[PDB]
Amino acid sequence: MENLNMDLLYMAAAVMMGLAAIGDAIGIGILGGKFLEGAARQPDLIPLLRTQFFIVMGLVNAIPMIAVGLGLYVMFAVA
Repeated sequence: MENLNMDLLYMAAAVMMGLAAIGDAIGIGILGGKFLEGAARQPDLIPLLRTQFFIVMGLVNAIPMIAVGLGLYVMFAVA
């Protein structure tokens, strides 16, 4: 089992990664929300905090998506 067991082990890894990654990717995600009130200090940063946020939104989902994304592609590549 060169492509039967490895998958398992990997899973533990990838899976693990997704967690951590999610964490960070979240740190920002939640930040975007914790920024609203923050930027609230300046009414000249309403369309900004939002703009920067939105991006952070996708990028945040790009951290894991790209993380597990690659991992998968690889797995399906050699398995």
